[PDB]
Amino acid sequence: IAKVIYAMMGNKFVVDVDSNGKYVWFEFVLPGQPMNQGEIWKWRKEVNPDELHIYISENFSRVMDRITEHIKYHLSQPHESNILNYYKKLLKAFERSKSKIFNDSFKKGVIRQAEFLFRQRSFIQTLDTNPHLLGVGNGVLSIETIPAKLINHFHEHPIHQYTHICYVPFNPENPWTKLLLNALQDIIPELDARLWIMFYLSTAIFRGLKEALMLLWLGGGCNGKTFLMRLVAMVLGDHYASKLNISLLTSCRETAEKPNSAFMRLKGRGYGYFEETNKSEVLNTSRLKEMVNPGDVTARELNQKQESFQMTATMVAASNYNFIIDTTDHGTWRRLRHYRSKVKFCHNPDPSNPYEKKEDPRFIHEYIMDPDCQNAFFSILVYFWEKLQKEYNGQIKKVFCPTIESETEAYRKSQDTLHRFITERVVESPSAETVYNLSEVVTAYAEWYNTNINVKRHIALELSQELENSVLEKYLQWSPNKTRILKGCRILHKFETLQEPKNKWWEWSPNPS
Amino acid sequence: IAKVIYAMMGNKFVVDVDSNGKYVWFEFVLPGQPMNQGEIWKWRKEVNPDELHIYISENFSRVMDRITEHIKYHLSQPHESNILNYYKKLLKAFERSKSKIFNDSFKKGVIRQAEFLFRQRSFIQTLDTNPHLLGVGNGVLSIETIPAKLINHFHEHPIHQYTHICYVPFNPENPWTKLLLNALQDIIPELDARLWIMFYLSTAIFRGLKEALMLLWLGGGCNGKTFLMRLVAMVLGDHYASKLNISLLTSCRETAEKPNSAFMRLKGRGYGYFEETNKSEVLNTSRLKEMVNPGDVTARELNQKQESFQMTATMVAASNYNFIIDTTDHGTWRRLRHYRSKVKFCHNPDPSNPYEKKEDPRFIHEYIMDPDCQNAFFSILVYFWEKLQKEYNGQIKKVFCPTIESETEAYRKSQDTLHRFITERVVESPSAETVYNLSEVVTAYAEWYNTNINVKRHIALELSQELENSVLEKYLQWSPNKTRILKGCRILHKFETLQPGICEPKNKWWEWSPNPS
Ligand SMILES: Nc1ncnc2c1ncn2[C@@H]1O[C@H](COP(=O)(O)OP(=O)(O)O)[C@@H](O)[C@H]1O
Ligand SMILES: Nc1ncnc2c1ncn2[C@@H]1O[C@H](COP(=O)(O)OP(=O)(O)O)[C@@H](O)[C@H]1O
Ligand SMILES: [Mg+2]
Ligand SMILES: [Mg+2]
Repeated sequence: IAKVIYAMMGNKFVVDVDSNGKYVWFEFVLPGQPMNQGEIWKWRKEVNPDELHIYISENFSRVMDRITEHIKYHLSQPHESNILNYYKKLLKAFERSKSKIFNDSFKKGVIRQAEFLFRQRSFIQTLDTNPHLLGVGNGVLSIETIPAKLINHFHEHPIHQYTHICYVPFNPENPWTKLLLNALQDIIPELDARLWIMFYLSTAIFRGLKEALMLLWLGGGCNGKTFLMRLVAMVLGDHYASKLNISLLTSCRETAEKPNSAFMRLKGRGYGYFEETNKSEVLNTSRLKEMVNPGDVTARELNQKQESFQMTATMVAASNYNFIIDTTDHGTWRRLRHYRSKVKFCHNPDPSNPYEKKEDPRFIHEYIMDPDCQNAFFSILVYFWEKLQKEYNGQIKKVFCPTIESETEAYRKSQDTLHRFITERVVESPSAETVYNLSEVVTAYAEWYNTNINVKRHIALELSQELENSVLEKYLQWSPNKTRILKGCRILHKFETLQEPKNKWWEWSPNPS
Repeated sequence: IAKVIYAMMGNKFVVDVDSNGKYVWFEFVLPGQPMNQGEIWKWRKEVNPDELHIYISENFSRVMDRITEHIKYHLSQPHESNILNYYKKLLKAFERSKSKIFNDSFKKGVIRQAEFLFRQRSFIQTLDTNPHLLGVGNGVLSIETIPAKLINHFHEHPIHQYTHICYVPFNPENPWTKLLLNALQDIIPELDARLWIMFYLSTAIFRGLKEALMLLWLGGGCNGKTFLMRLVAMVLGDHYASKLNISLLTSCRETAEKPNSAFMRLKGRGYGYFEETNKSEVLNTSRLKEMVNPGDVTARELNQKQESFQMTATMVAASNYNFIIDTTDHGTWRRLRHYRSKVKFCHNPDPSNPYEKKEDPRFIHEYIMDPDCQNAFFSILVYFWEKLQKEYNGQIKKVFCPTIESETEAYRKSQDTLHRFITERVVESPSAETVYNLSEVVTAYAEWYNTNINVKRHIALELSQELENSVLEKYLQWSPNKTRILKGCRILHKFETLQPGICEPKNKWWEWSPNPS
């Protein structure tokens, strides 16, 4: 019975072994069937194949009816002494066995063996591996080709995960599309910066290898960052975007040794965002470079040791308090991007200040539950991804925007405690020679910033090595006892003295830009 | 047998799988059956369909007897040799199989087979999703339209949660309603403040998305706020309201990632209250912003996986001690409300103290249990919510209340350490200039409250531009070495010196007064 069932309807169900050694039933849903909303044309996980139960109860019974008709017809024709015994015994046995298909234990056995019959090797691990296919509420999108293609018919692609919002082609004439475009234009004024941000954010759809970079932008309390971050995260779906606590950064004590559970995220996700925190946060390579690189890392997995880490999600972090980065490595800062928001919303907008506008509480309280907004936002996102692919072939680095990386290098010029101390307390005051050794200058600097900003423990070797990588070594010889004593300066203290296109902005900006 | 049972009672049962991958049976309660108090006209969770197990053996016997009568009657009629064998064998087989419907194993198999026939996709996750339908002790309550409608017949709304408080239309003539209204009037004297707080408490009935607002209002040592806190909690019930500790509000080194079961509260709750604490406590966005905004939040089920659930519960926090807030963010101080109680009940109230009265101990606790009472209070909340919907279209921000947003802004003008420093030390004393990168100013500021007020971990980066968010930068330029040295002030120590350098309701207040109110 299991073999007949597999032969006659085996194109709709597959099974495979999970990580726990348990057989799992998967059913390919079809139109015209009871189902959850927006999961059509894709596989779903079935704890128990109810459809298979009903099918073997009904269609198989129909087949048995056909067999009974056939054997009755063969008995009808006259024959020799075989009819009185052989066909009568066969008919009696088949009539006795017909009712067996209505027994519960018999169905359990036939399904237990259909588990072996339907077993397809390499199905769990191959699910959702293709990054060019995105589960959508109307089927699945095909973005490997230009333009984007939506298929809502039969296919062989093994897609199981999905988002519950339908997809429509990008029409700029829709009311919601115009509203969203106007809001995006209002939030950030610069054309090049806005295009760069939209281009970078459009990559959340894709789940393959991406350029390793980290995006940080700050500013007014009402920058509207949360309004967007939340919209992108919710529209992209929970299965593809997740909320990451700031505790992942600023590693200390436990780091990645004591049981950690937050690391299991980003497994298949395509978007990761950091929200506003209480105040300024300090961090420097504290399990940060392992998130920046798209390579393979390892750490604690909930309650396990490790399986594998292949992260592919885009990373965005915005706040209203400046982040503290104390490093001089060129490689650490290469993979970083900084921006500053110059718009601060105000409920009393005076005409004298163009960099401010009137808030709309319902703009963040509502307009998020509306499905039309989410459809418009997929339209915008896929349009921007198509534009990026057409122009820069996926290279987010090769895009040109003057203000960006310029604000980044300006930020890199600041947030460097060494240069502040150097051209605050020693530079412009060289007409003296009182320097015991490197140790005294190291201490002066250490308790300097300790009060200048914050306190912390430090290693003297690092502070001695950085001295050569500065501008204070221009006069730094060594005695016969070496020690590399500075050959003249005055460690100052107290105060003392020295003694815009009009329209179609969203479509394209020229190649020079 | 399973198919016949489904065709015979397919309108009273549904089967769906939970998050644990096991089938769950639901039964639609009907009048005239053994049941708990107030679970009428709604589905109830059944671990095992016991009454189905007895129905399949009681009522199916009638159908089986009808079949036996039919086959016997057909046997009575004369025919050819078919009656000799076919009917006799059919009757023998049927009488053999009749006793099977009584068998325990057979019944279990029939139930396990009917599990699939009674299965209904998308039922568990759609339970209680509608926020305009509320379970009540005598059916369900609908607040989709004004006036509210009570349903006491069949319906197709998937409602499972309920409260054991019967509902009656709001009638001021009931003695308990009069007593409760008088008590509310006495507790809070101001008309507009009373209307505002009643309107805010009315939103506890709703379970959908709500405006991000927190009620943090100070009260007298003997105001009686807890009495109401317990009254509303008892009226709503356990399924819709719960008690929360103030420890979560003042976040420690632990966060949402740390395992906790208290944070799993508010899942479907429509109310949450914070009681009186021991002393004034410190808090500043310590999981306050994420508890205020109605955005989706994660769900860390202790040591289990991280789920995601929506927060839709109203929150109230009233105490006799102040709350230490150290921030200047406009956004943070825009989703909060503050009010100070002006009544301190006394057991020997002299006439010379109009803003207080006598205490009726049997009150804060008395009557609370009285069923009747409960029922009443409800009516009050339903009427007030209907009034709010009629007037302000569900916007608690759009309401006009002069006594509120003035005490709140006065409180905002307090709890700000920087202005104390500004108009205590540097203002009115500009006739000197001794500033070291403002670093000495930062140290003086820090030590100031460290001794004057309280202590904590200190950082200086946030304070570099914090001075610019004041009036101290009226003279602050930079030297050739930059360093942005303040260009005039006087650090003050010890004594030093000043060196040169509404309407009262007529008879009824629940009528809300006209639109100006
Ligand atoms: N395009 C817009 N027009 C009018 N108001 C807006 C617009 N975008 C955002 N707002 C309002 O201004 C506020 C922006 O701040 P928010 O979105 O919370 O991010 P953040 O507070 O982190 O800057 C929101 O409350 C939102 O209601
Ligand atoms: N309207 C009222 N009618 C009768 N008694 C009241 C009323 N309001 C307050 N009381 C009494 O005064 C006390 C309220 O003071 P308080 O110490 O704040 O109580 P709690 O803090 O327990 O709510 C209650 O014990 C209550 O018995
Ligand atoms: Mg925001
Ligand atoms: Mg109390």
